Amino acid sequence: GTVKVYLPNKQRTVVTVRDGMSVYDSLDKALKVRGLNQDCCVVYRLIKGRKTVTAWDTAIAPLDGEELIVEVL
Amino acid sequence: LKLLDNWDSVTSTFSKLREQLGPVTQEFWDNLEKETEGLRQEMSKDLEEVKAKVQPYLDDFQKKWQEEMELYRQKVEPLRAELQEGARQKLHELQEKLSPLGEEMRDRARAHVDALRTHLAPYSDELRQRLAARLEALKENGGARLAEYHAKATEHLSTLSEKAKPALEDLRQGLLPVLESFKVSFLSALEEYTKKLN
Amino acid sequence: LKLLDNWDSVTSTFSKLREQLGPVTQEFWDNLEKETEGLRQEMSKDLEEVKAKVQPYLDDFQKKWQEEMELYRQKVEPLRAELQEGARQKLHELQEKLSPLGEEMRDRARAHVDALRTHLAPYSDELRQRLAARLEALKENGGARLAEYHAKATEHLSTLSEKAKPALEDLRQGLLPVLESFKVSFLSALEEYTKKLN
Amino acid sequence: MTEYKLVVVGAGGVGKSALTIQLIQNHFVDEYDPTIEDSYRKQVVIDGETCLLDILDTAGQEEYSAMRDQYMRTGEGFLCVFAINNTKSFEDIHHYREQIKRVKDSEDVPMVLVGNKCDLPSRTVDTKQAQDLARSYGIPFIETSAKTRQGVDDAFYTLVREIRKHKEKMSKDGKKKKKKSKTKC
Ligand SMILES: CCCCCCCC/C=C\CCCCCCCC(=O)OC[C@H](COP(=O)(O)OCC[N+](C)(C)C)OC(=O)CCCCCCC/C=C\CCCCCCCC
Ligand SMILES: CCCCCCCC/C=C\CCCCCCCC(=O)OC[C@H](COP(=O)(O)OCC[N+](C)(C)C)OC(=O)CCCCCCC/C=C\CCCCCCCC
Ligand SMILES: CCCCCCCC/C=C\CCCCCCCC(=O)OC[C@H](COP(=O)(O)OCC[N+](C)(C)C)OC(=O)CCCCCCC/C=C\CCCCCCCC
Ligand SMILES: CCCCCCCC/C=C\CCCCCCCC(=O)OC[C@H](COP(=O)(O)OCC[N+](C)(C)C)OC(=O)CCCCCCC/C=C\CCCCCCCC
Ligand SMILES: CCCCCCCC/C=C\CCCCCCCC(=O)OC[C@H](COP(=O)(O)OCC[N+](C)(C)C)OC(=O)CCCCCCC/C=C\CCCCCCCC
Ligand SMILES: CCCCCCCC/C=C\CCCCCCCC(=O)OC[C@H](COP(=O)(O)OCC[N+](C)(C)C)OC(=O)CCCCCCC/C=C\CCCCCCCC
Ligand SMILES: CCCCCCCC/C=C\CCCCCCCC(=O)OC[C@H](COP(=O)(O)OCC[N+](C)(C)C)OC(=O)CCCCCCC/C=C\CCCCCCCC
Ligand SMILES: CCCCCCCC/C=C\CCCCCCCC(=O)OC[C@H](COP(=O)(O)OCC[N+](C)(C)C)OC(=O)CCCCCCC/C=C\CCCCCCCC
Ligand SMILES: CCCCCCCC/C=C\CCCCCCCC(=O)OC[C@H](COP(=O)(O)OC[C@H](N)C(=O)O)OC(=O)CCCCCCC/C=C\CCCCCCCC
Ligand SMILES: CCCCCCCC/C=C\CCCCCCCC(=O)OC[C@H](COP(=O)(O)OC[C@H](N)C(=O)O)OC(=O)CCCCCCC/C=C\CCCCCCCC
Ligand SMILES: CCCCCCCC/C=C\CCCCCCCC(=O)OC[C@H](COP(=O)(O)OC[C@H](N)C(=O)O)OC(=O)CCCCCCC/C=C\CCCCCCCC
Ligand SMILES: Nc1nc2c(ncn2[C@@H]2O[C@H](COP(=O)(O)OP(=O)(O)NP(=O)(O)O)[C@@H](O)[C@H]2O)c(=O)[nH]1
Repeated sequence: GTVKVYLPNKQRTVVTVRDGMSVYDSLDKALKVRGLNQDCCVVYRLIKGRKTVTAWDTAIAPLDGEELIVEVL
Repeated sequence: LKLLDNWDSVTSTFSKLREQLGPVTQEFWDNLEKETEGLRQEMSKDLEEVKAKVQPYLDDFQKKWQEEMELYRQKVEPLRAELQEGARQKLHELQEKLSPLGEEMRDRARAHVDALRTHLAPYSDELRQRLAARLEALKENGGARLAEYHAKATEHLSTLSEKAKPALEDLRQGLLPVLESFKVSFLSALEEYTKKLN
Repeated sequence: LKLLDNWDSVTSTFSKLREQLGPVTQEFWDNLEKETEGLRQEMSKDLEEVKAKVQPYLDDFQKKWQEEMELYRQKVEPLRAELQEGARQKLHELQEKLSPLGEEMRDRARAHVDALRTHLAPYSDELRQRLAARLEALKENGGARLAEYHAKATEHLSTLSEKAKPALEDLRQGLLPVLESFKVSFLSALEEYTKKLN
Repeated sequence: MTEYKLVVVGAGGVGKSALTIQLIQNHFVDEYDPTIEDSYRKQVVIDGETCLLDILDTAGQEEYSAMRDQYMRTGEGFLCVFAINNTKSFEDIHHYREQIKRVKDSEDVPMVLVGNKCDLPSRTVDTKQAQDLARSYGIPFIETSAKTRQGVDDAFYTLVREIRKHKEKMSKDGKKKKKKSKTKC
């Protein structure tokens, strides 16, 4: 029920997976706590060891189990 | 029986070893103390002399290091200026190249790509005809290939059944006395295995 | 022995294979005839299609190559010239930078190496005395340890006498009947196994 | 380039997230941060020396997790943050002490007693009582308030100094003195 997202500052944060809020919302508290904005940041999924590009508009519901890594562009 | 006596000799050795290690650790420590005490006394002078001398050592090095850094920063300014002013010209002149040579690149690219358009378009279109011919042949030949493969497969299945049944039954029929004779030998040989190890 | 019966079925298998090696392979060849004919309908057009396309392709490519080569000539030359002047400026910069810094580095080396000549020299000398004192300590305890070790070695040899003599004889006294009993078990095993493996 | 690992432990409600975030981006929270495992890394100058501080703010409502036990071992200094208006926290301080003693496999570990919310009118734990407890443990007591930002940085600075104190002492204790070396450790 908890997923740990990797931050571009070489760290991670454990958040709770909910069947309502989206990636943008869930990652908001994570980025806002590091002084980052969802404009130049991109989240990558964990599928087959490799990362996959994901959108902020997408919900966090199907993110139960895997972990994500946020990068800056 | 053998292990009992052999291991007895082992314990009769461990005891002696313990009786040896006793004075040994003491004698070793006695000698170690003499060494370590000397090492301590030596280290007293060592560390003290090293620290007492490390002061003027660091002072001497830092003194020169100050000059090193000061002169470095002193020269870094004009050097950075040379780099900056020089790069300003180098970059500016290059920018003045990337513009016309860039436009020329784009213009050449235009002809490059446009000539490719007028070539690739008919090339791919004519290739479609070629591929059509290929596919046509592949389809016609394929239809025959599949028909022949089906025929060859049926022929194979015919000989396959003639072996999956007659030959297999021969093998299985032989496997009966064979396995039985093997069981006879295995079961009998098992007697020796147990009567020789117990 | 009964392998002849089994192999006989293998011969029949060969015959069955030979039945396929005939019409099936012949049919395969007939299919190959279609394949070759197909290729003579595909490659015939394909090769000509290639030729009729490679000519204008290499021609169009030559045009592009010309554009590229000419364009590059009108770029590499001026760029090399500007880069040369820029490199000469950089060289002059490097010269005017590495010269004062070089002289400085030499004096830096002087201030460092000469310092070391008056830092490491007494340091190694001090260390020589320190190592000498340490060596004497190592020799004092070492010479003692050599005697101690020799004594312990003597004790060890003495404690080995009770192993290399009575224990060895005991082992021998055990090995004799053991080898005999093992021989009995081995001899029987040999005969027993040979009887069932005959 | 010296990085230190600081672990902030305490009961749920003391405001560990707030304390840490106040030091990082200097922003006071207003919501109930459901902190479970979140680290904060910043670089500051402590006593003239530049030091990188990686503060680990974990959940204060865990029973006994192996993951927690493991990450607790990686912490050098520990901050015992309790509320001066919460008697339970003052008593639970011993729980933190014992937990740390076990995970670190040592009784002599640099720790600092932090009394947060000292600005609040409600006070059940007196300064002397808390200080006396800290003194008994051999650690300092710092009265803080995340709301007024008083003692916040001071508490962290003290912890870093305790870590330095322990490491310096061990380095100048007695290496050539032959004080507990062994072979199998
Ligand atoms: C092969 C070279 C070619 C030869 C040509 C000669 C010229 C060489 C001269 C100059 C080259 C300059 C290269 C600069 C190197 C960059 C290092 C660096 O900044 O890279 C970046 C990585 C990033 O990762 P991150 O987690 O920080 O980013 C995660 C964050 N994201 C998600 C947010 C963005 O950083 C890291 O990899 C961490 C730091 C890098 C650590 C490297 C360790 C290498 C291992 C051993 C060194 C061996 C020494 C041997 C001495 C022997 C003596 C006898
Ligand atoms: C020679 C004849 C061969 C012909 C056959 C062709 C097949 C071989 C070619 C391609 C195979 C493709 C496989 C790539 C799939 C990797 C999936 C993956 O991501 O799986 C995970 C592992 C573990 O990493 P991780 O999960 O922590 O990182 C990811 C970080 N996350 C998880 C946080 C996001 O990923 C990894 O191991 C990443 C890989 C890095 C490992 C480098 C090892 C190099 C050493 C020896 C190889 C020698 C090559 C010789 C050259 C000769 C050429 C002729
Ligand atoms: C002729 C002109 C034709 C026209 C075509 C274009 C030209 C050819 C160009 C390029 C060819 C390279 C092919 C691509 C290679 C992939 C490399 C790679 O990145 O791979 C990694 C992937 C898996 O990672 P992922 O990011 O997709 O998944 C993560 C999932 N997501 C997406 C959610 C993030 O790997 C996989 O999918 C599994 C792949 C495992 C590799 C198997 C290859 C084995 C090779 C040889 C076997 C030896 C046979 C014996 C030889 C004897 C001959 C007589
Ligand atoms: C004749 C020809 C010669 C040319 C003439 C001379 C003039 C040219 C002059 C200068 C060249 C630029 C290089 C200097 C760049 C330094 C950037 C840097 O370090 O500044 C320092 C800042 C400060 O640190 P802070 O306050 O953020 O951290 C505080 C820590 N916190 C996390 C804990 C709280 O750091 C930052 O702003 C963050 C660092 C990110 C910026 C990296 C930029 C690196 C430089 C160039 C990029 C090159 C890429 C190479 C491409 C090749 C591909 C093959
Ligand atoms: C182009 C070359 C010329 C051919 C010449 C010889 C044959 C001429 C004679 C008779 C024609 C018979 C050919 C028909 C073969 C059908 C192949 C095929 O369509 O198969 C598909 C099946 C389906 O299963 P699936 O994997 O899709 O489903 C896996 C299930 N799941 C989905 C849940 C994933 O696959 C299977 O039955 C898997 C088993 C594959 C068996 C291969 C045996 C082939 C026999 C002879 C070839 C000679 C080899 C000699 C080596 C000498 C080296 C020196
Ligand atoms: C346009 C862009 C222009 C920008 C201009 C900028 C110029 C850059 C030029 C030079 C930079 C030199 C770099 C010096 C490297 C040491 C840096 C240093 O002081 O870092 C501190 C670390 C301290 O410990 P820590 O952080 O690991 O531990 C703590 C671990 N924590 C944090 C996880 C808890 O010290 C270490 O890592 C010590 C290990 C040192 C090993 C360095 C490896 C260097 C690799 C390659 C050198 C190239 C050789 C090529 C041959 C050239 C021939 C001409
Ligand atoms: C093939 C190529 C040839 C070259 C080979 C290498 C050359 C030899 C030289 C150097 C290699 C040394 C190997 C050590 C490597 C590092 C291992 C490691 O990562 O170390 C760190 C761990 C840390 O502890 P932690 O984080 O788990 O605990 C923390 C948890 N707590 C406090 C919370 C509860 O340290 C531990 O685990 C502590 C135990 C590890 C220390 C082992 C040293 C033993 C020394 C002497 C024994 C000699 C016996 C001689 C008799 C002969 C028998 C044949
Ligand atoms: C197989 C044949 C080999 C032949 C080679 C013979 C020569 C080797 C002999 C001596 C050189 C070794 C020196 C370095 C020793 C360190 C070994 C080491 O790293 O071991 C790892 C253990 C790990 O366990 P832990 O307790 O740290 O972890 C538990 C942590 N818990 C308590 C904190 C929370 O560490 C420990 O046991 C604690 C470290 C012990 C402290 C030693 C201090 C040494 C200082 C100076 C040497 C003095 C020489 C005398 C003066 C002469 C001057 C010329
Ligand atoms: C005569 C003819 C002879 C023919 C011979 C043919 C030989 C063909 C040989 C090989 C075919 C290549 C086959 C490539 C298969 C690739 C498999 C692969 O990418 O696996 C990914 C996983 C990653 O798991 P994670 O849990 O980390 O990721 C999330 C999860 N997958 C998800 O979807 O939610 O990795 C793991 O399982 C974890 C282990 C990581 C350690 C290993 C990491 C390395 C992984 C893959 C590298 C493959 C190397 C291949 C090189 C072979 C040469 C010897
Ligand atoms: C590999 C060597 C390692 C030795 C390195 C030695 C020096 C090291 C020190 C410093 C240098 C640093 C060197 C760093 C090398 C690689 C660094 C690296 O991993 O960067 C990350 C990126 C992408 O990250 P992401 O997180 O976005 O993607 C997920 C990731 N792949 C995963 O599996 O989790 O991956 C990529 O590089 C993108 C690949 C895109 C594929 C296209 C690739 C395009 C390839 C070729 C194009 C040639 C065309 C030329 C055209 C002609 C010119 C006119
Ligand atoms: C009772 C005891 C139970 C205990 C059992 C314990 C288990 C023992 C297990 C294994 C023991 C074997 C241990 C073997 C150890 C290895 C010995 C070894 O190094 O052998 C080497 C030889 C090599 O022969 P090659 O000489 O011809 O030369 C090498 C090669 N050609 C070259 O050009 O370089 O290979 C040969 O042995 C071939 C010789 C063939 C001659 C015989 C030919 C066979 C002749 C006749 C068969 C009998 C006839 C039956 C007919 C009756 C029918 C009804
Ligand atoms: N007056 C006052 N309120 C505080 C203080 N610290 C936190 N709060 C308030 O307490 C609430 C929760 O704070 P938070 O830092 O999220 O608490 P936490 O105990 O670390 N959370 P968790 O138990 O989930 O890990 C917020 O509404 C916050 O404003 C403090 O020092 N003083």
